[PDB]
Amino acid sequence: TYKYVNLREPSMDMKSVTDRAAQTLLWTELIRGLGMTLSYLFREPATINYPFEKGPLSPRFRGEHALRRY
Amino acid sequence: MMLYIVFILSVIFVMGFVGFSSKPSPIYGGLGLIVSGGVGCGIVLNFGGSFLGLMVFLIYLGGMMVVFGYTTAMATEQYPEIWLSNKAVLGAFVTGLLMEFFMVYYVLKDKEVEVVFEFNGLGDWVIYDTGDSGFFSEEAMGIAALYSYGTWLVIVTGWSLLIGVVVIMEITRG
Amino acid sequence: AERVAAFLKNVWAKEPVLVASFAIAGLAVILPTLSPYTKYSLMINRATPYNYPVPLRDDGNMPDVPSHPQDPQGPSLEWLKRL
Amino acid sequence: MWFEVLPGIAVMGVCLFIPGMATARIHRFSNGGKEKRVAHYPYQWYLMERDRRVSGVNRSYVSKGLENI
Amino acid sequence: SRGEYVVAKLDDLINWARRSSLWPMTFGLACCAVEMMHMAAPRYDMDRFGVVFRASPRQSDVMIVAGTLTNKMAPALRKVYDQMPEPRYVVSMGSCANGGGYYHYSYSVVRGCDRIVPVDIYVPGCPPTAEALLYGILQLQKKIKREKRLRIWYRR
Amino acid sequence: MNLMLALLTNFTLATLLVIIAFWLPQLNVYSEKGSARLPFSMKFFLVAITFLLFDLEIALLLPLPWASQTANLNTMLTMALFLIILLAVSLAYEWTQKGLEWTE
Amino acid sequence: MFMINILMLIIPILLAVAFLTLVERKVLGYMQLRKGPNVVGPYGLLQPIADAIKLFIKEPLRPATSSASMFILAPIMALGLALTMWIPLPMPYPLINMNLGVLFMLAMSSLAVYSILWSGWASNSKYALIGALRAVAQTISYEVTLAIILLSVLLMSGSFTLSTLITTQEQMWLILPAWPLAMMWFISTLAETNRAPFDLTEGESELYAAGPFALFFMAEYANIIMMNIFTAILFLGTSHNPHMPELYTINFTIKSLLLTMSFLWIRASYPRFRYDQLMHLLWKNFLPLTLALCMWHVSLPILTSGIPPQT
Ligand SMILES: CCCCCCCCCCCCCCCCCC(=O)OC[C@H](COP(=O)(O)OCCN)OC(=O)CCCCCCCCCCCCCCCCC
Ligand SMILES: CCCCCCCCCCCCO[C@@H]1O[C@H](CO)[C@@H](O[C@H]2O[C@H](CO)[C@@H](O)[C@H](O)[C@H]2O)[C@H](O)[C@H]1O
Ligand SMILES: CCCCCCCCCCCCO[C@@H]1O[C@H](CO)[C@@H](O[C@H]2O[C@H](CO)[C@@H](O)[C@H](O)[C@H]2O)[C@H](O)[C@H]1O
Ligand SMILES: CCCCCCCCCCCCO[C@@H]1O[C@H](CO)[C@@H](O[C@H]2O[C@H](CO)[C@@H](O)[C@H](O)[C@H]2O)[C@H](O)[C@H]1O
Ligand SMILES: N=C(N)NC(=N)NCCc1ccc(I)c(Cl)c1
Ligand code: SF4
Repeated sequence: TYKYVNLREPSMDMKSVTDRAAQTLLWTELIRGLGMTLSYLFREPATINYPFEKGPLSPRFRGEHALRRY
Repeated sequence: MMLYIVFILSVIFVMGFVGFSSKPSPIYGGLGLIVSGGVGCGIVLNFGGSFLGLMVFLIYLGGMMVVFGYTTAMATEQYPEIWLSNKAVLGAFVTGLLMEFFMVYYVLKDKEVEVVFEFNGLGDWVIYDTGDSGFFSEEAMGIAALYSYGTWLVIVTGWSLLIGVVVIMEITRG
Repeated sequence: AERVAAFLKNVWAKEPVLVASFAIAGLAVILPTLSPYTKYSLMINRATPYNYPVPLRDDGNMPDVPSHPQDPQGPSLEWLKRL
Repeated sequence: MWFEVLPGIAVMGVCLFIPGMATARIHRFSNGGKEKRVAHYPYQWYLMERDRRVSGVNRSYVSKGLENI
Repeated sequence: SRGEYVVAKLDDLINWARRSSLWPMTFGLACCAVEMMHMAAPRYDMDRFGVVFRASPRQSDVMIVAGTLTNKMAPALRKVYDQMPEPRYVVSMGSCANGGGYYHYSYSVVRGCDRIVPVDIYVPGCPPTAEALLYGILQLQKKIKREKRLRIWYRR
Repeated sequence: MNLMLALLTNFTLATLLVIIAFWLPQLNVYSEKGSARLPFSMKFFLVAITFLLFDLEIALLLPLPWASQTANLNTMLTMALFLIILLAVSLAYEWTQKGLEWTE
Repeated sequence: MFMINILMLIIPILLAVAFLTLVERKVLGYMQLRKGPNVVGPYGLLQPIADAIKLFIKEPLRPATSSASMFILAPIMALGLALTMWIPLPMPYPLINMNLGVLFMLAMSSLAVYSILWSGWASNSKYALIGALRAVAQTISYEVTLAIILLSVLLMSGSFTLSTLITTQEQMWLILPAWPLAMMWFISTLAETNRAPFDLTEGESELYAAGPFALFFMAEYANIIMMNIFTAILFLGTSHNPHMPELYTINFTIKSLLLTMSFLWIRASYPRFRYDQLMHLLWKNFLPLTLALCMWHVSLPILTSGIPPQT
């Protein structure tokens, strides 16, 4: 089963044509892109404070070798 | 003295001209013209021509001379030859400076000189006007009159610029 | 009327930037001739006194020329105060 | 957090604030506590030069009033 | 004396500036480059240390060799090293760059980038974690903190 | 005099920063480690030349704020629009003649 | 007393440029879900100092240039002209009160392209020369719209004096009658300053060092700030109270700061134009509209009876 990613006819009525002209002239989609980067500015960042904080690991982690004893 | 500022600027004006007129590498010749243009604007500024002075900077230096340098970098010189390396350029450059220095020295010593024609050396300020108290720039009034008085000038000037566009597209299509 | 309307819709869909340019340029050429305020720009420009108003020698037959600036003869700027 | 960007902005803002503030106060200091006279046109320059002679100390910003009448 | 004291403080100042503004040129040769990207990514944000994400080779202070250096690539890497203005440091990251790694016995692989350029820090792993690389960069900072260029200059 | 001093200060400081940026202590004691047609499109020439001609037109429009103070507004407005329209015709000519294209 | 005034303009300009590097990095960081500099000094406040010192004690690797004089000339011209652009700015009082201040800024800014051209000649490499010429073509192209847009605005102001823009906007910001021009003016300044999405000098060379690199960078960022200060004056005029000039300076600084931050905001948000595409944005989009709006703004004051005074 499949779907089309980019197979659509734009509406050619006056309302739709005027919608695309306003987008062209008023940069609406670009302003909407500015909105998303603005919301990220006000999100808490994901940075951790290395070396005072460390990334999480699991017991299976493969690091430096060692020889063990009984 | 600052009473001789116009004369001093005109001395540098000539030195810039002897610079590019001796024709070194077109890159350095362009620099000499740029310096002369700026010095020439200062001369016009000190006679009360603020707009005309700034047009030299805006149009002559920021416009024409930019396109000259642009074209030089493309179709003439990409790397300058050492300045004054050629003997002919050095001889011409030295000769013009020697002539200029003699004019300056003699006009300053006698406050007048006869180099072909006779000039006064008292300073350019002596000829200035002594009665200005209008609430506007007279140079600005004159230039603004292009649109009221100069209808004919606008028509032929605008036409020539349009033809310049058409012409240069014909020349360069090849 | 319709074939032109079908023409405008095509350029509005394809070249809205050029349609706006030509529309604005047309209004810049047309509206000055239609505006009722255009006549005032001429009057205001003439009402601005850049140089001294040199007085006239009084020969005894100039009843329309004021003798004093505060006399009632001569051009009035009452129209401008309201504007 | 985002407000930790503010200290850098504040330093930038103070830096841009000084030029305008300095010029304004320097003008008052050098012009008797008033705005520096503007003379874009010959008429304004003529009146400023006349003020310099009228001042009696060769300072165009030193004003004389009815006390000189 | 004060003359020695002034030298000691100036060395601290220049060392502090140089380790506080380490601009790397990353040679992203292979998989080790991916972990280098995760160090610039938000969780570790190397930029917060003063380590800008991607500098040009002529504005760089540290070269990070992040992947396998083949024979075909070796001349190009040395050319970029020679164009770096000094002081310049090299961080070798991952087994491949360290000593050849999985491909040590290959006919086409340089057995360690330290055959081509001097190396300041070796980061072990295949690949080293982003955190391990960050540990290595911080170790390079401490190495720069120990430099005594001016002290040795005035004892010459 | 003030403008001269400002200009002299600005470029003198720029000069000082540039020279010191070139001559700073280095602490090393060892030896340190043409006029042809540049392969550049004629299209880039035409941009510069097109800029020049438009710039000359702009020089003629610059007096417009002062020209609007005239009592001969009828003439002034007609001539302003004429000049700008001719500028637009220039652009239309370059455009329709493929002078603004970057292909080929 | 006037030399004091010059220094109190130059030094804060250079300090503001230094800390704009910090602000740009931190604003970009938080829009990228990270922090940016926060180790070198508290909240990264010493990062600009460390960067400045580092760059100046860096080896000044200049390849044997084809012109020693033009190698030195380019950074001096760039930085010298950048500082000159600030001396007529009314904040609210200019250092130099020019009758034709607007025209002076246009004329000086048109000279800044020589630093690009000269640095191309001095590089002694046809590849860098070709990169210089592409940058020059972009810069002069967008000078056309900036000049025409500026002229259109001044038809509502009445003069070339920069402080008269303050008077013109006493009741209302000029962005309201002229938001179409403000839109194209703003984008033109981005392209003029080679800022993303018009940062094609950086992108194309991807696809100078030490102090001399630092000087070109300082001049670039001084121009960025000055352009946004100009935009605020041109379109977001602050009211001036002659008895409290510092209220003008506070409000006008905030607007300029915000406009400068919007430069960083835009850089974080969009991909880069192709070279031919930013050429078409100018010659086939901005210029037709700017010409039409120039015709409109000549007619409008005449037809409304709203011609401003000359003085
Ligand atoms: C009553 C009489 C009145 C008469 C006058 C009426 C006039 C009003 C109606 C006209 C409106 C004019 C709009 C002016 C803005 C310019 C419009 C424009 O040029 O947009 C088109 C341009 C290219 O469009 P494109 O999609 O590429 O397709 C066209 C080519 N086929 O697309 C672009 O330019 C996109 C911009 C690219 C840059 C992106 C980065 C900027 C995005 C953030 C900008 C934020 C807004 C700026 C605000 C500044 C404030 C100071
Ligand atoms: C309302 C008046 C306002 C004053 C306007 C100011 C003057 C502006 C003059 C611009 C004249 C441009 O004229 C322009 O020429 C070309 C002719 O190839 C036409 O365009 C034509 O060629 C293009 C290819 O370039 C074809 O794709 C298009 O289908 C066809 O229409 C435009 O439709 C027309 O607009
Ligand atoms: C390629 C060529 C392009 C050429 C473009 C030329 C376009 C010219 C369009 C505008 C011309 C007329 O523009 C305007 O018209 C009105 C007519 O109502 C004139 O008349 C108006 O102003 C005058 C003042 O002189 C008043 O006395 C008059 O009462 C008033 O109606 C205006 O003075 C003129 O400014
Ligand atoms: C902004 C004001 C800051 C004031 C700080 C004053 C500090 C003065 C001390 C400067 C110390 C510079 O330190 C020195 O810089 C130069 C940069 O070319 C480096 O480079 C130099 O040495 C290396 C060899 O060691 C040479 O190959 C290289 O060609 C040479 O340039 C040196 O490796 C470094 O030791
Ligand atoms: N683009 C950024 N904001 N980051 C960045 N690479 N900045 C460059 C760093 C820099 C350059 C010159 C000076 I003077 C100073 Cl103080 C700092
Ligand atoms: S060391 Fe490991 S992770 Fe790094 S390039 Fe070699 S194989 Fe890939």
